[PDB]
Amino acid sequence: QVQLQESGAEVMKPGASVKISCKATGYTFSTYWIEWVKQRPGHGLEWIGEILPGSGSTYYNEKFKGKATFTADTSSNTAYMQLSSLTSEDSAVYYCARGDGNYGYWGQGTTLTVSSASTTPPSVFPLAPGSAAQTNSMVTLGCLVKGYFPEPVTVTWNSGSLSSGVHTFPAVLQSDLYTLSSSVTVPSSPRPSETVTCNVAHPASSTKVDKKIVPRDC
Amino acid sequence: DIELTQSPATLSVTPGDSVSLSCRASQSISNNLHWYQQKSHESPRLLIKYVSQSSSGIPSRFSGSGSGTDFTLSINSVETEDFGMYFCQQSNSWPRTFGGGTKLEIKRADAAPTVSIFPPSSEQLTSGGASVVCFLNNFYPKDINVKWKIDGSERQNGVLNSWTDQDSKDSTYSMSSTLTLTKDEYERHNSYTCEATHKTSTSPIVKSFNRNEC
Repeated sequence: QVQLQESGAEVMKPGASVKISCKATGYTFSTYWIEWVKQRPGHGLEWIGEILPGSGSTYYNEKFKGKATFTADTSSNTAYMQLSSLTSEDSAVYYCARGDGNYGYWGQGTTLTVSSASTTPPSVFPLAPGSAAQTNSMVTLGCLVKGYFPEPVTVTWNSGSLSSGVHTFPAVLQSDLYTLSSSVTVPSSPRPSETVTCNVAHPASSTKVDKKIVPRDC
Repeated sequence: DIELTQSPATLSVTPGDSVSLSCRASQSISNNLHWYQQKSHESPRLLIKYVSQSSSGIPSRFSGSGSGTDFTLSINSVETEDFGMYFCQQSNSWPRTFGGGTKLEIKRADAAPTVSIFPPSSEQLTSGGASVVCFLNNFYPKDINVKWKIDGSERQNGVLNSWTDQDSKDSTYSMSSTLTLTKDEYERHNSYTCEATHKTSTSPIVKSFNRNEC
């Protein structure tokens, strides 16, 4: 089948350069134009340009004139976009797709985060209900996963057992570090007689936390 | 450039209803216009190519018509999985261009948020920081005013709000609201309140705690 695989997420420094690959399969690579599309966190979709792997011709969006650079390796069936002079506003998901007038084959995309932060592991804080307004039938417990870099962290409860009642919120930036929270709801039968645990994993840092929600007795 | 304008920007839709989305061009593009569906944090999926042609594997409920400057995507009977972003694109000239997008959401029956407030953990407080968390879970509509109060006086500085996507199962939303303070800023007050105004009530949903109470 027609496969379009892109390269993994990248975290780069401002003013650096990144090279993003789009590997192709299941077709004659040289035949079709590879398109490049940029998608900024909720901002539509922008056509950056395209490249014909056979000839080498390359059309760029006016707006993208000396920031994007398409090349192609016909031997290995890979197109490349180079982004130069990174600025924060270059942070977005980028897609390759096979040209056909319409795009029916899309690579899975590559996320680019432009930033001066560095691998920082999270601080994981247990949120246990206050002595007030705790009382109810269900109970909502929470986990604060604060100041990590870069995305993503993984949050599961009771090592994947608690799958119902869980809400994991989108991380927000707070001084160039990320913060996220997750809430699980459970019947007041379980906690605190049933140990609820918040598991957080941060690959980038090689951090694994098992953070239990103890009662606020202290 | 050929500016592609789509309307409406968002659409609240009860399942079983029929919608029509519009895509207009700033100059005629003949039959060069295709429709994509994008689901959150997934690549776009082509649904219709060259105004009206159909691709294998796309549900028959989707169809397009139009020509020149006016295009339409019609979903005869919106299903629940039809939630997402709807893009049009012109392949008439360079550069290639997309529409703004029309976001489609599933209309449900009102649901009142479930509000919970959490005081700073001691462990965090040792770091000398205090984050006050409020979860407002499973509500519809998406409209909601959250307001923080300290010793009854409102506070606007220091609040970060995060939202989950319209949920797949029940079509409800969830938000979390964090109030971040210095440890010393926290200890200068007693009562912290999280108050939600949702259309499912005349009077605010209030949750608070007393810093001191253990």
